[PDB]
Amino acid sequence: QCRIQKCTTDFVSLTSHLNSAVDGFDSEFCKALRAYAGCTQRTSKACRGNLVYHSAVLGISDLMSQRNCSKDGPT
Amino acid sequence: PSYLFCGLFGPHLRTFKDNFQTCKVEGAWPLIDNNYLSVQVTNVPVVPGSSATATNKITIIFKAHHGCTDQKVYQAVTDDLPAAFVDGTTSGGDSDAKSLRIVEYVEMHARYIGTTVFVRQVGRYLTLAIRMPEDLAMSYEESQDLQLCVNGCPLSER
Amino acid sequence: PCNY
Amino acid sequence: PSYLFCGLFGPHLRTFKDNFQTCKVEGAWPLIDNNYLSVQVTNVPVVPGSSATATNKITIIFKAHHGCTDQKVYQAVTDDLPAAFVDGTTSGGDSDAKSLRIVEYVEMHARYIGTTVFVRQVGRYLTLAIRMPEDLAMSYEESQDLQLCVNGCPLSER
Amino acid sequence: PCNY
Amino acid sequence: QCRIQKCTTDFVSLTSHLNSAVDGFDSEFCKALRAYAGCTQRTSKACRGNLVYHSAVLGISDLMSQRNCSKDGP
Amino acid sequence: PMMPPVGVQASILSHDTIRITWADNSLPKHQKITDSRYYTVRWKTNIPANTKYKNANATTLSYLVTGLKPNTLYEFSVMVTKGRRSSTWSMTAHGATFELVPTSPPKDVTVVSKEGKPRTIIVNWQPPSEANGKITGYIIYYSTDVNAEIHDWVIEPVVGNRLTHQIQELTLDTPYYFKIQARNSKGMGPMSEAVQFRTPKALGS
Amino acid sequence: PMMPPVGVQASILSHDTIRITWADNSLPKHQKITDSRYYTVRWKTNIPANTKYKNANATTLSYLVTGLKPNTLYEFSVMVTKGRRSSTWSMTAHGATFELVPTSPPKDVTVVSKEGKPRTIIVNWQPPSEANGKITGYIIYYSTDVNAEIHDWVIEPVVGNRLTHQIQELTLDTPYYFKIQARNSKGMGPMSEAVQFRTPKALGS
Amino acid sequence: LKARCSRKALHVNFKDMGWDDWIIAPLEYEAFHCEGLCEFPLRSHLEPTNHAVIQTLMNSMDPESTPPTCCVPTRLSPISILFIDSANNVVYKQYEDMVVESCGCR
Amino acid sequence: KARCSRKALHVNFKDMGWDDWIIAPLEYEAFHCEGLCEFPLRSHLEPTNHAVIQTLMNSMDPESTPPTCCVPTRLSPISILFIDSANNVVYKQYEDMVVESCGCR
Ligand SMILES: *[C@@H]1O[C@H](CO)[C@@H](O)[C@H](O)[C@H]1NC(C)=O
Ligand SMILES: *[C@@H]1O[C@H](CO)[C@@H](O)[C@H](O)[C@H]1NC(C)=O
Ligand SMILES: *[C@@H]1O[C@H](CO)[C@@H](O)[C@H](O)[C@H]1NC(C)=O
Repeated sequence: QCRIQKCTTDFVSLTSHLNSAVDGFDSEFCKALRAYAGCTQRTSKACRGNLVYHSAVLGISDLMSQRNCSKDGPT
Repeated sequence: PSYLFCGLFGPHLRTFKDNFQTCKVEGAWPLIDNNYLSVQVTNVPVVPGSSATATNKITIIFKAHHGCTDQKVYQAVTDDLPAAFVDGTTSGGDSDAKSLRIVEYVEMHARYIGTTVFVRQVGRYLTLAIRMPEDLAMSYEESQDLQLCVNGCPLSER
Repeated sequence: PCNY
Repeated sequence: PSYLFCGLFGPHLRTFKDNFQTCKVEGAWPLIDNNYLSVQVTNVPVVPGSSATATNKITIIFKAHHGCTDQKVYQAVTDDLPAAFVDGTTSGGDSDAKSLRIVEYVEMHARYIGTTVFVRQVGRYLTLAIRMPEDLAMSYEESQDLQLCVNGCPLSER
Repeated sequence: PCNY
Repeated sequence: QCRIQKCTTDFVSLTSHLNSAVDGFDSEFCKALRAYAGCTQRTSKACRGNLVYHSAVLGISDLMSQRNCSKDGP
Repeated sequence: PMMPPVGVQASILSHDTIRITWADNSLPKHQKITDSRYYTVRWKTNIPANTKYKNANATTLSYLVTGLKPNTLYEFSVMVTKGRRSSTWSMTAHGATFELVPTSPPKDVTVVSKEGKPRTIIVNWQPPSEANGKITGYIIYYSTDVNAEIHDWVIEPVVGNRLTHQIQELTLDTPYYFKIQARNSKGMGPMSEAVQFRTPKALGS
Repeated sequence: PMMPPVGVQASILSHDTIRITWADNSLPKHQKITDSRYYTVRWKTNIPANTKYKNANATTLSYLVTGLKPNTLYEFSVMVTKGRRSSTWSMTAHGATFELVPTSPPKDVTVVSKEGKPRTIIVNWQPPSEANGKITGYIIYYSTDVNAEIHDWVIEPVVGNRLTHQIQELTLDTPYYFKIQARNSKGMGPMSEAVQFRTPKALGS
Repeated sequence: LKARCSRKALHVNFKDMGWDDWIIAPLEYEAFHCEGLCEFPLRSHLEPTNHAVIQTLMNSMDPESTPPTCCVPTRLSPISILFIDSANNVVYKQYEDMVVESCGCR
Repeated sequence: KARCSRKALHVNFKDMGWDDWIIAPLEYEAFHCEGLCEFPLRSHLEPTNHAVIQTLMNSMDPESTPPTCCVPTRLSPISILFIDSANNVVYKQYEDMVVESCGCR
């Protein structure tokens, strides 16, 4: 079924501690973002019409643009 | 301004009054027949003798609106969804006049009457979505009493 | 001007 | 810790389980009969032969709690609401021991069992409000099955 | 200490 | 009946234009608070047990203390 | 004005008697009274509600207080007077009387049929108004015979901190008679007058 | 590479014919072709969906395009070739053909009984697929006689921007026959083949 | 300046978000949003819960003991969305809680 | 910089002087909600569709709309024993007195 909540939970679990005052914030954040993008992509069909899913996809893409995360890279 | 929506799909009808109906309405039937627009559909039984029907033709008449558009007719049929009016034009009136236009769903933007018409082919049949301003959607003469989008289907067709 |  | 409340007034009963009942319960009846506390009331028909009854006596037994209080008994009757236990004391145990006290409603604060008991006279009759911790309110032996505050009144009394 |  | 909402509506109507950064906030506020206190007192009996009423009474009293609005006044 | 008396002390003698003693600082050593001064002793307890102070004049520096309630906490204070001069009431001293055997019976004896168990009765009561000490138990006596001698009645001993008791295995549609007595560290109080309760019968469906 | 042709112009001659003319800047004064160059003219319209361009080679700087649809907007562009050398397609020019009388009948003629009014019929139709111009009206012919000559049929003229019409005062439980024809500024199109509709009868309650 | 809790405009353009690849209609709608101060006393139309009544009181008496209540949607209405579903079919569905109808302090 | 959470909030009716009409309880734990509502909202914050869209828009352009707000999404009653206008002892469930869950709305 639609499993966007798992993707989001993973992303929140992985990044909740991150604080921009520490050195590797942006790299760890971009890694988590790429993983979040990948997880959401793999449940795209089941989630069609779920605003949580569509908002995740767009918000992820926008955050990756804002934080300058390469679309390809480590997770 | 507030908007009223009408839909026909695989047939099933969603009226401007948000009543959902399953209608047979075999042959040619008016969805809209008002002062600004004519929307005419042809429905065919899915198999012979079936009460379940689906859309094989959509005709839209954008009536002449002085200073905005000359009369334009759009027609789509199963396996023929053009991105132009029957005269090969993609816009109403002059080259400068963009109050009425078609873009490839194929969409018709009749800005002059705040009206949008979306047409697509889902499998062997056609679907239709209409967004129209309430005052314009309800602007019709007494004799224009058969309009599936306004009053739904006759009881005998449901 | 034509716009609704 | 969560609190359970019991009430008796003009009789009408509100149980620890929030069921509201109108009970006759004429004579002496236990409201509470548990490991820590005894609450006993006397109800009298408002007029002879009436099923409507009201409270003329409230007895509270604060059972001995080693190191906190010796056994204390409070008793109020119509036209006699003292601010002391039957032995003339206003606190349990020693002079330093304030785990059990009475203040003038007359109120009993049994801090040691997180219990409060409010008593007042409304007209010719007595009212009662009890606030007790859930685990203590439900801490009683199998034979202590008649407790108006826990199970409400017998069906025949309603 | 006596307090619940 | 409990008519606390009438008292509150009046107070809010009367103070809706007040902007804390404008020069006469406290004097108009106190007059308003005093009227709010009076209105809430006139429906007190009907409102016992009504959390909106009891909160209003206490909130008003506290504000009048915070802002040093005299008990009596215009 | 006049200095109030000091060192007020309550000596417990019995269940109804307490001796009060005090010192007067205005007085010479051995508390020798060499003038027309007299003392006033005042006392009360908190039971029943709204009692007033009892008073007594004393010619010397002691007073025996009698007719007190058993197992009761009393407050005592002293003042001195000399014609026109009068002191304030001293610091209060307290004294609790000794216990006495209960002198009144349990009250409001109520007998009911247990719900769903008609061969079981519930006996409910109120303490004696004259408990005269901590109630350590009650005794419930019951019989089917109203004229049976007391020693022939069924005995049901019970704890003193409870006011409800259940009696099982009784005969249906039968009159029973109940008497209760309280007990304390001093002994048995009087018995309540017998209460009658007829057990229910069956309602065939 | 080679310079594309310029000044592409569409001269409307009829409902199916348009003459295309263009200039070649690479050419000398008076546009005289003195080499082995040839031109390619391409054209299409947007009706029906997904049409492909039609092409034609031209020996000179003009080309007559025939067999076009009436009242249709076409696009035209020109390119030049010289053995190995070939230019890109020029800027496009447009041209709309003249109207022609409709050449096909109204379609999907559907006749229904009006709800609650069984002596009223509703005639619904679709435009001719070959309207060949702006439809200015329709004519509905009806009869109770299937063999009556056309001039004996009841005539019901109707506006061209509507596809539904109501006919009142008809006889119940009676077969009726309907034919429709479209009209434009050029005249009358053909009539649709008669459609039969038997009016309803009464259902006595 | 610091306005009190109010309903404000919020225009949602699904085409700008790229969602027109699955949404057919509408491609935009007015969602509104809530914003502004929740101050003692809460006006009746802010329709507070008992909890919000108490919290607003406590924040008024001691802004350090509790934060103020928050201006949020208290009534919302759906919009009907025509979209292409996971089976690639046209579906019309009411999306609940899409349009703010009233704001209040919670 | 804490994220939306349920936090302690102790209500003391006696400190407020309401013990002239409230009999019991004289205090209770009401809790309160506080903290950031950030994209992406975890499932347990239970956003409405509207909150989902608003959080998204505020993430993409904080000028277009403020973030959603941390507020009680589930509350529970407490039973209050009190004296009413007619000097009747009343026991009543006061609805929505205790925050059970917080979320972004
Ligand atoms: C991303 O790049 C832009 C442009 O250089 C810069 O302004 C911004 O601060 C960068 N942000 C991050 C998180 O790297
Ligand atoms: C004590 O003596 C005074 C003065 O003679 C007198 O008025 C008072 O009544 C006496 N008290 C008692 C208890 O007799
Ligand atoms: C035009 O000429 C070229 C070269 O001879 C030829 O390949 C092409 O097919 C011709 N086009 C038409 C429409 O005949």
